[PDB]
This record gives sequence, C-alpha cells and structure tokens, in this order.
Amino acid sequence: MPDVQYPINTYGWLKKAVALWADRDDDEFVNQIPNFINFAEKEIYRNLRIPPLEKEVYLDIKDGVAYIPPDYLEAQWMMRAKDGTIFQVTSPEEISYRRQHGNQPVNFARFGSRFIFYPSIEADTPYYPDDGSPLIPAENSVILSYYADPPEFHEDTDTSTILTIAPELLLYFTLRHACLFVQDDNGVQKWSALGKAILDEMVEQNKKQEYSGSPIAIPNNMTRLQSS
Amino acid sequence: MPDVQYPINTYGWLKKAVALWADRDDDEFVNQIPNFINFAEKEIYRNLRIPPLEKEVYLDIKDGVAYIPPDYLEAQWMMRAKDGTIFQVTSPEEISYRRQHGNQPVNFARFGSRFIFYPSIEADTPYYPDDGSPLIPAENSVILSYYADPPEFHEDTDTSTILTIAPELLLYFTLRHACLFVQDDNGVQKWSALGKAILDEMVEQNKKQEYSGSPIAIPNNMTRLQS
Amino acid sequence: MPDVQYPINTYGWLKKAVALWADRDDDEFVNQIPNFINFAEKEIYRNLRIPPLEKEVYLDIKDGVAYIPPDYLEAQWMMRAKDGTIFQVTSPEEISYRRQHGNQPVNFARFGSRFIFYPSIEADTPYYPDDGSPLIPAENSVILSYYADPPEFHEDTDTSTILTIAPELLLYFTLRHACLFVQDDNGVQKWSALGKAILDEMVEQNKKQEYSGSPIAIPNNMTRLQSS
Amino acid sequence: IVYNNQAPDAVNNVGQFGATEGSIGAYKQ
Amino acid sequence: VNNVGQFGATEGSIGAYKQAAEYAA
Amino acid sequence: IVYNNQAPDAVNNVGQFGATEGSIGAYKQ
Amino acid sequence: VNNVGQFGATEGSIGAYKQAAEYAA
Amino acid sequence: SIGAYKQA
Amino acid sequence: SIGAYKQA
Amino acid sequence: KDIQDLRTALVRGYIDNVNNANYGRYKALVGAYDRRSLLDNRPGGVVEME
Amino acid sequence: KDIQDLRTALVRGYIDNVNNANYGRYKALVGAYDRRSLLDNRPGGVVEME
Repeated sequence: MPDVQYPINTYGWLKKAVALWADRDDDEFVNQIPNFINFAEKEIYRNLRIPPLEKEVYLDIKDGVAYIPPDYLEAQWMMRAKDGTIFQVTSPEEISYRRQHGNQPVNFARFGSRFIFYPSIEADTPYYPDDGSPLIPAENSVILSYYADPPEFHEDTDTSTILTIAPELLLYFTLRHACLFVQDDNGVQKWSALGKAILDEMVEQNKKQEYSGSPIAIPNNMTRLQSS
Repeated sequence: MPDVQYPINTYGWLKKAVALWADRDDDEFVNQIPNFINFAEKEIYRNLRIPPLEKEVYLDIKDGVAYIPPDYLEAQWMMRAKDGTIFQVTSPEEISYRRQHGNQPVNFARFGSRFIFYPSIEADTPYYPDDGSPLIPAENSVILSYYADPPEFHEDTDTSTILTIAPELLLYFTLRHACLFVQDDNGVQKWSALGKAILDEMVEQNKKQEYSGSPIAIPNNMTRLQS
Repeated sequence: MPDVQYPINTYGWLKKAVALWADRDDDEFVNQIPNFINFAEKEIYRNLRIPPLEKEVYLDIKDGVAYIPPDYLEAQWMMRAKDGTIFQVTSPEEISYRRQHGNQPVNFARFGSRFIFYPSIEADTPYYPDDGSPLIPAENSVILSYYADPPEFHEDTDTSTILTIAPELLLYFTLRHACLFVQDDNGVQKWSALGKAILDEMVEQNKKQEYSGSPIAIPNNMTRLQSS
Repeated sequence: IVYNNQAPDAVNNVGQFGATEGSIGAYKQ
Repeated sequence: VNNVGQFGATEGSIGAYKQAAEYAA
Repeated sequence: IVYNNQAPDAVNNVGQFGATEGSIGAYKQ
Repeated sequence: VNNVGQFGATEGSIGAYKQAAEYAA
Repeated sequence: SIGAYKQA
Repeated sequence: SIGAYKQA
Repeated sequence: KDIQDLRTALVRGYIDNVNNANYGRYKALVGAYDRRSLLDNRPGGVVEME
Repeated sequence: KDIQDLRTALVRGYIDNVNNANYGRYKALVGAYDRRSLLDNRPGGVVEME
C-alpha cells in the first residue's frame, strides 16, 4: 500500500518498506512494526561485532574500584596515551596471587561490574558535571576501546549506519518476527536464511579486513631484549 | 514495450532491463527496482575484491599516526615512493613491544580508525593546486593500495565498471531480491545460482592472472647479507 | 521462422539460428538476442584460455612505472628478442628485498596496474602518434605474450574465430540466457550441460596440444654451469 | 578520544551491563 | 556516504553516562 | 610482433584492467 | 579455414591502445 | 621515484 | 580497601 | 681446485637448507588467524582454534 | 682407466642427485598459492591454507 524511495535511509521509510515487502499490512500490524524492528536489532547487536559500533574512551581507574561503563559489550585493545602499552586480561586468582607475591607488564580482570588492576593505578579524568573542557588529557590516562551498544530508534528522522550500509539485513530480520506475529513459516525460514547470509557476508568482510596488508612470519622471537 | 539497448552500460537501461526480465509493469514493482539494485550492489561489493575497484592515495602521517579513509574495505601492499620498502602488518601487542625493546623494517597496526607505525615515519601530501597543473608528488611519501567501495548510482546516466564487465551479475542478483519481494522461490534459486556461478568465474579469472607464469619449486633464498 | 545457411559463420546468421533453435521468437525476444550473446561470450572469455585469443606485443618498462595494457587477462611466457631470456614472477616483498640487498635472472611483479622490475630496465618503444614505422625493434626490447580480451560483436558482418571453430558453443551458452529470460528450466539445464561439455572438450584439446611431441625425463639437472 | 561525562538519557535495550527501566531513575537522581 | 564501507561512519552509543557509583563518588 | 600505439576505440566488456564506459572519454581526450 | 584447428587464425583484441598514463607521459 | 595511479 | 557493588 | 668448488657447492646446499629451516614458517587456514593471539608470542595464551 | 671412468659415472650420479635435492621444490595445488604469503620467506607468517 504505502510508497517508498529507492534508498531506505531512515526509520520512517524502513517501517513502511517493511509493510510494503509484506502485503500483511493493516492497523493491528503496522502498530507493532516498531516492536519487530526492536527484536531484529536486538538479535543483530547481540553478536554482531564490527568497527562502526565501536567506541574509544578514557577511564578512571582509582586503583581498583574502576567500574565498567553501561555500554560495555566486548573489549578491544586497551592501552595508554603515553609511549604506548597494551594490557592483558587474566583471572581473579592471578591478580590475587600477584598482590601478595611481588612493573613492566600490567594485567586486569573483571570483578562483577569493575575492572581491577594489580598495580595502584592513578588514572585521572574530569569529573561528571564538567562543562566542555577537553582537559588536554594528562599522563597515566588509559584509553579503552570496546564495542558499544547502539541506540534504539525513537524518531522517524533517526538514522543509523546500518541503514546506510545494509538495510536489507534489518528488513529481513524484522520480516522474520513479522511473519511470526502472523501465522507463516515459509517466509520466516526464507527471511531468516537471507539475514543470516547477509550477516555472514558482513562478518567475513570484517575478517578479511583485519591483518590484510601483508603476510606474516614470526621472526623467531626469543626476547632479544633481556638486559633491561 | 520497454526497450533496452544492446550495450547495457548505464543505470537507466539496467533498470529497464530488470523491469523487462520481470515482465510485470506496475508501479508497486517498478518503484522498488532502485532498492533491489541497491541491495544487489551492496551484496556484491561487500565481499568482492578485484583490481578495478582498487585505489591509490598518499597518506599524511604526522607522528607515527594516521587516519583511515572513509572508503576503506581492505588494504594491500603499502610502500614508499622511493626504494620500495613494503610494509608488513602486525598487532598492537607487538608494535607496542617494539617501542619498549627497540636495516630498519617497518610495521603498522589498526587502532580502531588509526594506522600506527612504530618507527614514527613522516609523510607529506602532494601539491593540491587545481589550476590544470600536475600534483607534483612529494618527497618522503607513502603509497597505499586499498579496495575502495564504489559510490551509489543515484542517477540514470551513471555507470560503473561492472555494467561493462558483468551486467548479468547485477541483473541476476537484483532479480533475486525482486523474486524475494514477491513470493517466488524457484526464480530466487535460479537467479542466485546464476549469480554465484558468475562471481565464481570472476574470482577464478582474478586468480589465473596472479603469480602463475613460473615454477613453484626452488624456494627463494632471501636469507640475509651474511653469506 | 527465419532461415539460415549450413555454416554459422557470422553474427548475422547466429542471431537468427538462435531464434530458430528456440521457437520462442518474437519482437520482444529477438531484440535482446544481442544481450544474451553478450552474456554468453562474457561467461566464455571469463575463463577460456586458448591460443587464438592470445596476443604478443612489445612493452615500455621505463624502469618501474611500466603499465599493464587494457586487454590484460593472463600472462604467458615473457622474454626479450635478444639472445633469449625468460622472466619469473615474484611477490612485491621479494622485489623490495632485492632493491636494497644486492644480474643474470630478472624478476617482476604486479603493483596494481603496473609491472615492476628490480633492475633499472630501459626498454624502448615508439611513441603513441607514430605513423607506421615498425622501427626495426631495437635491443633491450621485451616481448610480452598474454591472453587478450576479444572484441564484442557490433555488426552482422563481424565474425570471430569462435564462429568458425565452434558455433554450437555460443549458441548453447546464449540459449541458456534466452531460456532464462523466458520461464524455462529444462532447456536451461540441457544447454548449460552441452556448453560445459563443449568447453571441456576444447580445453582438453588445448591441454593435449601442449608438450605433445615426445616424453620427458629430467636429466638430473644439478647446474652443470657454475663457473660463469 | 572522548569522556563519559554526559548525563543518562536512555536504558541499555541491548547489553548485560548498565541501567534498566527500573534503575534509570536512580542514575538520573 | 559509504555503500558497504565500515569506516565511513560510526554510530553513537546509548549514552556516555557513568554508573551511579561514579556519580556518588 | 606489434606495438600498442593504436587509438582507443572500445571498452573492456570483459577484463578487469583497462577502460570503462565512464572512462573511455578520458583515454580519447 | 580451420574446422577445429586453434592455430588456423587469431582473433584480434579490443584495441591496441595504451593507458591514459602513457599518453600523458 | 614512483608515483600513484591517478584516474583517467 | 574494596567495597561491594550496591544497587543504583 | 675442483674439490674446493665441489665442497663449496655441497656446503652451500647444507647452509641454505638450514638457512630456511630456522625461519620456521607456519602453515594455517583462513578462519584461524586471530592476529591478536597469534602475533602475541608469550608462553601461554595462544589460540589454535577452528 | 676403466676404474676412473666408472668412479666418475658413479660420482656424477651421486652429485646430480644432491644437485636436485638441494633445490627443494614444493608441490602444491591451485587454490593455495597466496603469492604474497608464499614468496615472503620469513620465520612466521606463512599460509598453508585450503
């Protein structure tokens, strides 16, 4: 019934293309298209890991109590902004052992909703109500890179990189839940297969993107640097 | 009687041919041909890697840092304008150990959206002037060859290398999504099989032009300067 | 409906034999036979490698920047016209290593749309607007042999070796796309199988043609020539 | 590149850490 | 705009807000 | 046996290198 | 003429034209 | 002394 | 000197 | 003279063999790179997955 | 005289055998070339895929 333009750029046109690609369109159906899209995006971001949904940010360690941000889903490289240094993640028992038994390497763990560090780190960041003030990040400022949970659509004008990069993915993953809402199985299976194929293509692209500029050959690393 | 031309080379003729091979002439279907072609081109370029869609560009290294272009999909050989010195990709945990424990090989990583070179190389961009003058490349330059993503058509007269090389590819891959829109399964299967065969032929062609014209024996002896 | 002579020698008679062998002939169909033939020839030349579509030509190295011709699909033997010498292809890293670390052998690679050579080659060729003037090819003139992309038919009188050597191949590979244009699957499968069989026969002929004048027995080559 | 100093505006509709519809009020207060 | 390019943009997060513990501190 | 000195007349309808319908004009100019 | 002979002829190419870089040079 | 490959 | 994680 | 040359050749052979064996290149498939884990050369933490 | 000749032949045999074994040519299939990785002869980074 409804019309739509060639590019599905925004939520407003996606919620109409959904009803178009499925003639099952009416009052009792269009009102829940938002819920189907919500379920589809949740099913997507639950396991999708790609750059465009990443986010880098400084942390405040406070030697221990340091807390995990709300948007934490998976941690990428973690380091500082001074001469470079990469942390490695270990288990709580290793850190508890390090505490008593005893600074080039630095470890960390995940205690519930915290990030513990064996050394008494003193990373500094501006407080909450600070107005602007980039602060010219001081030293001992760790920078964390992780995968952040993207926002949920709340306005027809609201767009997202997924719409501009792969709208068919959302359209199929939401037609799945649509054909589930109504009684239909063939469409469910076909849309699920197509969405899974698109997601596989995207993750394979991400894979072929990483470490894709030259071959590798470990040069028999046996710690040439031992003197220190 | 939508009539298309023999040398399918544009977006309008491709649209008309898609509407022809799907004889239905209705606004409900024609108005979405652009969406189908969009889905097809986003399905092809998302994993297609071939020379013609590559691109070369000079970086602007300030101090062992950089920024990836907004049209980056995959990187291949990088080097400098002089002497070669191909760079080799590494990981953060190694390009950060080199600094601590470290004639001069080069390494680079990807910190989200920034290439990080260890030696702290310096690069410069060429002369920008558009007054019908050459770019006059700059000294101490670094060249990068990546698989650039092509732009959306958004126009009838627009074209692409694919329309000239393999228009059947996009035709079948968009008729796939068309026959998905309307509940037609056998057509979906046929079009998908044909598109897959075409893509297989293309990737095989790209492989038979590689480092083939030579024996695979006598492993190279790039050992060292110490004989 | 249309008539045709025993030999299918040209495009004009092939486009009519196509409509003959498929009773599905009419205005809306014959007008696209050129497109079906285009698709068939593209599907053929995409992987077909045989002599009659080869091409030898001199190159201009200019010690590096040397560019790949437009018709490049696959490179055969590459050599010179002076005392004979065969090049071997290697990777960019090998050439970058050769550059610093350091002339009987000569290597080359493929940098995008260029052919790089480690030694500073100075091959010479006549410039573009030169009128005739074979130039009596000078020394240091490399001769490249590759597989060139054949031309597309544009006139009914236009013929090609494929028509005089194997017209059934084109006819079947284009009846495939014809029976696809209209709704038909049995014909599609049969024509595809027959075309694939013909192509297999042709490539097997090409294979049995190469190195087919005597057996081979490596005479324990251990570089008898070492003094130099 | 940035800091987490902005104010709470929404809930984690996807994510096992953070806030919920029954806890966003606490964050805002 | 990017067609399939993943670096052509970066969608924001829910919100750059801390936990209640950081506000209390 | 020959040289590549002739002028551009067509596009590479098959081949991953060369010209295209949107680039032949550049070659000719 | 050749019947199946592959050496009986040799079909030309698209065109013996260089790239824009060679013309510019 | 090597440059990039500009468009036609 | 480490405490528990109370509710919001 | 010949002996010398001969020996050299043989020696050269031996040398180059070792000159390759010391590189210790590893063969692997596509879905097992895990660059972060592989490049990391530490006694523990490697991922020979897939 | 004969002895000399004989020995030479035998020696020659031996020599050529070694003169081949030192080449160390590698047999491989089609879908595993990966020229960038193969030609690169470094202790680590090889790709024995497929």
